[PDB]
Amino acid sequence: IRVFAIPPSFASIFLTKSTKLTCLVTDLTTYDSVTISWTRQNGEAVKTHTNISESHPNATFSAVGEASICEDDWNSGERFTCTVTHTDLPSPLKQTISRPKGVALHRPDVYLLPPAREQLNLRESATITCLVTGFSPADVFVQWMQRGQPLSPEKYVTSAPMPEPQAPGRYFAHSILTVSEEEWNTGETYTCVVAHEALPNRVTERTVDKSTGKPTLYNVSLVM
Amino acid sequence: IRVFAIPPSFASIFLTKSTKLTCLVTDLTTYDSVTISWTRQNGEAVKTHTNISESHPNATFSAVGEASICEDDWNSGERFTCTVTHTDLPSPLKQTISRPALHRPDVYLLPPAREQLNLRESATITCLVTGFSPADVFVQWMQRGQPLSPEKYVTSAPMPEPQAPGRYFAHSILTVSEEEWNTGETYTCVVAHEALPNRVTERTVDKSTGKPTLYNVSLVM
Amino acid sequence: IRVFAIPPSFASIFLTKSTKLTCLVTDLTTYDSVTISWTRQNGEAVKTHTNISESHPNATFSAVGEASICEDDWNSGERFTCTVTHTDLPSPLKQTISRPKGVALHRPDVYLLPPAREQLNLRESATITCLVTGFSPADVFVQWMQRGQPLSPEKYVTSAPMPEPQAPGRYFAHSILTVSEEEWNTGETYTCVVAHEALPNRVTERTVDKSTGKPTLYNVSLVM
Amino acid sequence: EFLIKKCGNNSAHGEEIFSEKLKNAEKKCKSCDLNATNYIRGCQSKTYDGKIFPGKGGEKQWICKDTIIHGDTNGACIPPRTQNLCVGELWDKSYGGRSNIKNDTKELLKEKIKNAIHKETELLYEYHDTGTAIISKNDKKGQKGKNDPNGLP
Repeated sequence: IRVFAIPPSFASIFLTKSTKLTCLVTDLTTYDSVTISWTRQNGEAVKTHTNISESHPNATFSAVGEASICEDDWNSGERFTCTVTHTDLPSPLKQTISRPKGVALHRPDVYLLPPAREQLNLRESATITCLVTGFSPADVFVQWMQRGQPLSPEKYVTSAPMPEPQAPGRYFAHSILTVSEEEWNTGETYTCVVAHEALPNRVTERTVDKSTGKPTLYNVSLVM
Repeated sequence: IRVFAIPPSFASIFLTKSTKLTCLVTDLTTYDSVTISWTRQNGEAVKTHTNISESHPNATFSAVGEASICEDDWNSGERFTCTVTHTDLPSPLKQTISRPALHRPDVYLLPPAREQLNLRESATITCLVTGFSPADVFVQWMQRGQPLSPEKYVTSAPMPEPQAPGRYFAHSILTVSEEEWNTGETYTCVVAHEALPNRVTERTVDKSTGKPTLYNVSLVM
Repeated sequence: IRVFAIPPSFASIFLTKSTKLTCLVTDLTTYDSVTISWTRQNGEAVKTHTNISESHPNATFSAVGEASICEDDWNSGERFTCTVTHTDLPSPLKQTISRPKGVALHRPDVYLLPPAREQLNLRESATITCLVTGFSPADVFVQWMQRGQPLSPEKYVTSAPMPEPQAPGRYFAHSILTVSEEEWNTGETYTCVVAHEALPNRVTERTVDKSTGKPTLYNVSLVM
Repeated sequence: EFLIKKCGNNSAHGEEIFSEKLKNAEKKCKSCDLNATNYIRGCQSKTYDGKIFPGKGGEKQWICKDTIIHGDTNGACIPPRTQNLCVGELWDKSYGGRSNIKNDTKELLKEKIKNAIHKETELLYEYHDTGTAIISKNDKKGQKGKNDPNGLP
């Protein structure tokens, strides 16, 4: 009953460079020999997708179909279509999907905020906030770089791109990272990297350390 | 006869996201009805070549052969062969190309020497890359987020590092006037290489980077 | 049948205090007793070569050819000829070589950049760069000197000359010397010497240590 | 501890040590020829006894036994050579320094230890070849007069 053709996500494209069209057919009674295929706008052949998931534990049929294309195929505007056929179907149902082109583009702006001073007084743990704002469209990707080597996604948590009220169609998002207080005292650049399609090179990053916002305390001058 | 296929450079694919195969049959006498056909490892022919060059004024006939297939198969290391059929040859000529040991490059920035800012004539800034494998790294410059024309900076060629056999190194220099360097003017340098996790890295340096930033000391006579 | 007539290099004639001109025949028929005569452009022969090598791996006898003359005649641009007579060749092979007169001369300038301060945070290694620029023609020579003692010829690497972006006729070249980190805290003065034709004395000297950019007038220190 | 080792197990539990007396009368009734070792960061050249020529200076002194921050080992002073130990990449000299050995099994750990052995012996060999070490420094004639009958420093 439930059929979907999920368009690829920019985060997946950046992380894999393996743009995939995923057709999912679930919420249907478990059957055998169900035909799943993919076509382009005018009905081209696709890869013989396989590794279809078996029946759900609640006696529900699951059908998975993967179309392996590359980025130019997607951005060309060809509205793909997943085709599903089975005996109980009065007709093989075709579900179309394409990228909704024609949206405004605005370069994002990013900032890093050091942890609060009172936070670094109980000196147990510190929080680093990577703020991104003023970007269109949505669905940007973020992550963190630790002294040249990455971190598992468990440590940091990213927010969702809610709309910005004052701006007409811009958004903003947060990234929160938690570290121990001691390692905050020994450098640890703790770079935050973001990727969005409006950038000149699609990648940007920022840095902040322990001695970043501390201002000068001495203006000593010597006159002979 | 000269039939040669040029594999697409990492810089080209990074810049365009449109990797292409190009094999040329050049340095021949002029003829007509010469065919170029790109094929995969198993012989899967692909789209042919258009915008074919005519009989060149230098008495050369270059049947340029182009194909446009994206990165997945090239990253798979598949073999690609373009066949040339020519009037002189009785048997079409075929040559194969393929993608053939990874270390993260490291980047440093060198500000202009103090003696450079004594003639008050010019200045040079260095973006240096070292300790990477394999070769064919890409680099360019960004000023306050705005790109600069390519001819304003020069990039060297990869060279084998003395100690580490596999590791290489390369230099890039940018020339700029000293007065604007005395008033900020970040001049970020950005580098792209396969071994990088996100494939892109960048750094920056301006006039005030080595200052203590904790105290200010001034002298006046 | 192919003869290569390699002109002498600036560095070789500089270090040997003498010039040597060599043309050698290869890819001929495998046979010894090849008559090679090094004559001048006006037809004045000199002493022939010696120590003819054995056959190449491709079954071709390798015959050496060399001569040594005074550098003053080489400065005159005389197209010195080498004539090769062999059984396979029907007529002797003759090639003329001379210096490429008609090139502008400009004085190179040399600068010396210490390792990046950030690189001195791993306590692993450091690199000092001796840079030469603004000169014509090419073929400059670079050497490294420490406290007056020569270094091994592999601890440093020099790049190749390439045209300047702005000045069409001028060039530049880089040299890098690697060293460990801890002794840089003493400095050893790690001098760089440059030899170029256009220099008034053909030798130029530069030096640097860790305590080079210090104010050298006041000693301000901070302690907790 | 010396007295306990000599005698008196379990606070005079027994005199069975005399039985072990008989024991001291009991026992008297009579694959790499490859150059793939690669190379490791963290060590450049031993300098605990001064820098190699042309370099001069850089001595390392022994550490006093009676100290609190170090010297908790109640033994003798710390040799300078042990200070310049070249622990290898098992530990990293980062901004404050920290071990990079947290998620490894036994096999790779032993491989890293073997690589450390390799680097240590190569460095010691080349250090003693030039005769800069005090024990390897002969008088000012060839610096090799007191050479062993094995072709070694």
